[PDB]
Amino acid sequence: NPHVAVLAFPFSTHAAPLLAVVRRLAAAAPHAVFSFFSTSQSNASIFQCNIKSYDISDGVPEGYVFAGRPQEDIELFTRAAPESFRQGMVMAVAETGRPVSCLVADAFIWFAADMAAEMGVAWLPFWTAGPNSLSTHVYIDEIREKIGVSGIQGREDELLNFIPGMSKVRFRDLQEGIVFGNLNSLFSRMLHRMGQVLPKATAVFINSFEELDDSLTNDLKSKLKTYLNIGPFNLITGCLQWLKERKPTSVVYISFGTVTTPPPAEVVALSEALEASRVPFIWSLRDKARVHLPEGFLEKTRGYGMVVPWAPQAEVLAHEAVGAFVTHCGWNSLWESVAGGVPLICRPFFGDQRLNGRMVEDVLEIGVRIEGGVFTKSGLMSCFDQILSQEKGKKLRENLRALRETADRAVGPKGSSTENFITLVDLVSKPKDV
Ligand SMILES: O=c1ccn([C@@H]2O[C@H](COP(=O)(O)OP(=O)(O)O)[C@@H](O)[C@H]2O)c(=O)[nH]1
Repeated sequence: NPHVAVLAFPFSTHAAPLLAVVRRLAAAAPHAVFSFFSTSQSNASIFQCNIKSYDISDGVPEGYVFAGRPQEDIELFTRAAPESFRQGMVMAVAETGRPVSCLVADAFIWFAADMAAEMGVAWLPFWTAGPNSLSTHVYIDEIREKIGVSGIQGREDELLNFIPGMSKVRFRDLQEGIVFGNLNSLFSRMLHRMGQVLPKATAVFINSFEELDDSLTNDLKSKLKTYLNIGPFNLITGCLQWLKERKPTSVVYISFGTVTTPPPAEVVALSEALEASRVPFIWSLRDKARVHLPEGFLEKTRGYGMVVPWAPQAEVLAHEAVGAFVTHCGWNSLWESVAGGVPLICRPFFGDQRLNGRMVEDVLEIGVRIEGGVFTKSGLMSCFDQILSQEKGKKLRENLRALRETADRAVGPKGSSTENFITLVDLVSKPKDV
């Protein structure tokens, strides 16, 4: 009888959505036991009696002094991860007296495919982001072949139209590690390999819906053995008190997810735009970053806006008082804004965020871009006006309503995501081959 090993990626918003799916799987397959592996800090943060969490090593050696490189924690985790997860799984097998029958893992868990092969079990990677970024990873060699790896200077606005479903994607929209950025880094090489091995998975599953882009869906089904859209998850499953008192569609919510803050000059520009427009606001800003706020900003905005280290974001976005979302365009944030019917103001930083920005602005038309890709005072005030007071916002809100309805049908009875989820339950329910 099944024992599903679940290997979480413990940085950014990766472990939470994975746990979210595992909970649905555990309810759907009550006879299967689920062992959820992440770091202790990740597990404490994110946490069905058939699920048990196991803390695995963060990969940091006992006396280690950090160099202070960016994503040094991520490198240390990744290098040790194969062995960290192995030791966790040994523990879980011993506790349950059940061999692992299925390996579910974040697609960023490098070597999960090899671990599953060695154990003789199915590999079911979860892509936590959008099919746009899934597509470009799976086509990394073709993209590199076509564009080259010596840079894109003078070609930033050229179109990725040779890749199915990517006609609106520009060269500059690509993730770091594809054709620009540090192509030789550990993160780049691992991502490169991931893209190459994903076609060998039993099934790749994703928090999205097929009808988001039928051509992209068809293309990915052609590149992968089995490809299963099972979302949007969020349509399946004092901030609020303050919002209660605000006019409909009048509040700007600002957040950059779990690991990103804009640079100090952009923190300033945002504070100036909020002040000059006097737009009511809730700004999720790391407390440490408050040092970058201009003297007097908090005092002058106290009567109409709040700066908090953490907001109940999905609930805020669902609140009738919210009229716009200034976002880094992370995948989970985008779908929560769609659930709430709130137009985006896009300021992507890295990873898949530019692709998501492009999707929002140019494909779905549910948000606006910031001219220059950086916060300026006047640029932000224009976005606030366009969305909150002008016809553009009315159109974006209409686009959001139609998009949400499609998404809702995908997760309804007989929906594409509902049917795909049945397929995935069937896969994780399968005992280990004899
Ligand atoms: O103040 C905050 C900031 C973010 N989030 C949650 O953090 C997640 C951000 O996910 P995303 O994919 O957008 O960005 P990431 O954190 O991975 O960069 C979302 O579920 C947000 O609702 C939140 O609850 N409160």
